[PDB]
Amino acid sequence: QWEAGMSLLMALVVLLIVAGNVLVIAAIGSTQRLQTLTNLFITSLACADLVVGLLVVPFGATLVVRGTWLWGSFLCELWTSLDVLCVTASIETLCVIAIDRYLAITSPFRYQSLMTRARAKVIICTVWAISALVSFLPIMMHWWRDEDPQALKCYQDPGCCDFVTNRAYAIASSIISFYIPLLIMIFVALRVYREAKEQIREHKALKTLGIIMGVFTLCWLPFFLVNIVNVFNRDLVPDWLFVAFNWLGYANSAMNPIIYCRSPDFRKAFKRLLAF
Amino acid sequence: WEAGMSLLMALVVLLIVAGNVLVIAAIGSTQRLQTLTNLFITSLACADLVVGLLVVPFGATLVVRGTWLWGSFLCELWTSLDVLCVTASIETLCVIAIDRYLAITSPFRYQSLMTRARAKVIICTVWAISALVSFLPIMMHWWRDEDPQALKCYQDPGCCDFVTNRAYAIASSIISFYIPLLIMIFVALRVYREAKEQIREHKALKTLGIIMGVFTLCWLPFFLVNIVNVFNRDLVPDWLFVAFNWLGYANSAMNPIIYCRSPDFRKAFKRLLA
Ligand SMILES: CC(C)(C)NC[C@H](O)COc1cccc2c1CC(C#N)=N2
Ligand SMILES: CC(C)(C)NC[C@H](O)COc1cccc2c1CC(C#N)=N2
Ligand SMILES: CCCCCCCCS[C@@H]1O[C@H](CO)[C@@H](O)[C@H](O)[C@H]1O
Ligand SMILES: CCCCCCCCS[C@@H]1O[C@H](CO)[C@@H](O)[C@H](O)[C@H]1O
Ligand SMILES: CCCCCCCCS[C@@H]1O[C@H](CO)[C@@H](O)[C@H](O)[C@H]1O
Ligand SMILES: CCCCCCCCS[C@@H]1O[C@H](CO)[C@@H](O)[C@H](O)[C@H]1O
Ligand SMILES: CCCCCCCCS[C@@H]1O[C@H](CO)[C@@H](O)[C@H](O)[C@H]1O
Ligand SMILES: CCCCCCCCCC
Ligand code: NA
Ligand code: NA
Repeated sequence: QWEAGMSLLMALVVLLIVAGNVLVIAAIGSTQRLQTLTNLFITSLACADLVVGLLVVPFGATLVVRGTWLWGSFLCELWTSLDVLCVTASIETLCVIAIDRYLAITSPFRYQSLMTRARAKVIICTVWAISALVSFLPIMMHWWRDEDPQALKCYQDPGCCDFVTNRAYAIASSIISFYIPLLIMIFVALRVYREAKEQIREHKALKTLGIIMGVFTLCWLPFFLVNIVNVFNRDLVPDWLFVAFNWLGYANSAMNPIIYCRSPDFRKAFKRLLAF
Repeated sequence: WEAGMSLLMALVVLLIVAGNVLVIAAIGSTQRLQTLTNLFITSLACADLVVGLLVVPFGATLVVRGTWLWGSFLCELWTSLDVLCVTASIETLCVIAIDRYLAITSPFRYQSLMTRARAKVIICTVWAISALVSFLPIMMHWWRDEDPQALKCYQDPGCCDFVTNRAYAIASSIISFYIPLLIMIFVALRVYREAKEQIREHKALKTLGIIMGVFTLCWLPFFLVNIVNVFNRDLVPDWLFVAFNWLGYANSAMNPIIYCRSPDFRKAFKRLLA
């Protein structure tokens, strides 16, 4: 009945993630004072955290509690597709956020005229399409599959939902969905910092964004590191820690609304909807 | 430059096809030219073979007759292949840089991991990724714009203009060209710093460098005016687009020339030519 306490903490995180990110989306929707361009990209980020609290983690919980997949081969693949799309769309969006800031800070005039809200939406949409293209389709086209006896065994057990991939796909996709967008964000972000210094409230906002980014990297990097190591030497790091780290990635989805508590704005808008 | 340019243009199809067919055959004869690096060179020559046999010949009928003569589907397949090949090339050049850099700083781990079977896997992974970001948005019509101008071009089968929306135009460019480019350069610069700090291998590295420089010089213009049409669609004249685009095609004819720098290819080109 260890199953019962697990369904309690699990149910609890789903609550954090879902409540916190609905609060964000609603606060920004409420105040137009809170409606800036930056916050448009933040909403995009919130939505990807929502999908996780609503779809990814719920089914993911059953998998960890029962050590087996109850939902069938098709939903297994679908679930996996969704999981990957959400992490790709996050880091891709954090990228945009950084580059957006770096442009506003260096080219303030050429920035205001070119950058409206209709375009940020067009940009958000393009990140989700790019994210769908590089991480949803391939999984749904079955390119991730291995040829190994053990792999084929898994693909035929509706109870097995191990993301057992071929090594080509393991490298290509971690680089393409995570590493590249990560490097880019790290670089562009560093630059924004130097610029902000060569300029010394706006900074508190810039710092919050850096924190959002830094926590993202800490929460997900262990998993993508372990991912590559595995490609080289399959039995050098224990399956359970593989799972531990992926859950650290999932938990990130609840840290954002928490971090936004640094703001007076977000602090006075968080308490208007919770009724105080 | 006008007599010169004119001759080159009357010779490109021949120059690209015969020259790349020739690179392929040389690498496949002289087992002394059979090395990991040269397998990537071969992938690079197939990208070029395809440009020489499918892309350029049909593009020639278009620029000359002034109209698309083959139907709207062949038009969208054509644009597809054209996008594929640029994408596969610059990705393959990326892999060639990373491969060399790694063969030069971790040579043991390099000799132990990198094999021919492995390299082939890497080639196909690259071609796969390339069809993904080039064929697939075309088959889902993600490239299409809403403008009546664009719309009349979609009805005219005799019109094969690649009129795309701004979202697509920027994204497909960042993804097919600029990112792979930025990586290839940062990596090639690292490899230069290593080959330097380290002093016939440097002659083979200098050719790889020339291949990567000429590729950049040949395509960067076309992608620059491509970002410019995004800002203002009237700010740059069609003729300048055609020229820059053909500058890039002509790139498919340069490589075999450049390899004549090596004595092995030269030797082997001459054997092959009776
Ligand atoms: C239960 C599973 C394993 C589905 N969790 C997936 C993880 O949340 C997201 O992991 C990934 C995200 C993007 C790209 C990826 C990736 C894993 C691999 C691999 N090879 N490539
Ligand atoms: C005649 C046409 C116009 C068909 N030539 C296409 C060009 O050779 C290939 O250009 C491209 C290569 C890769 C990615 C690209 C791209 C053009 C765009 C755009 N937007 N995205
Ligand atoms: C982010 C998307 C990454 C996609 C990577 C796809 C990799 C396929 S590898 C390789 O392809 C060959 C066919 O071309 C098959 O014959 C081999 O059996 C297979 O192992
Ligand atoms: C996306 C990139 C985000 C970059 C964020 C930079 C935030 C800088 S806060 C600033 O830092 C100074 C030291 O540099 C301190 O002395 C100040 O007291 C403090 O207010
Ligand atoms: C590997 C194929 C690359 C094709 C590039 C051009 C795609 C044009 S859209 C494509 O046109 C077909 C014919 O109309 C339809 O049958 C398909 O459903 C549709 O998606
Ligand atoms: C690597 C290339 C990425 C391109 C990403 C997708 C396009 C974002 S804009 C949008 O996409 C539609 C639906 O597909 C078109 O029908 C519309 O007219 C167009 O305005
Ligand atoms: C990515 C593969 C190509 C990286 C760049 C390779 C070519 C330059 S190496 C460089 O060439 C010089 C002459 O120009 C020599 O004098 C130096 O000793 C040597 O170190
Ligand atoms: C604009 C955000 C950058 C995401 C690029 C995706 C990487 C694919 C290139 C190989
Ligand atoms: Na299964
Ligand atoms: Na047409």
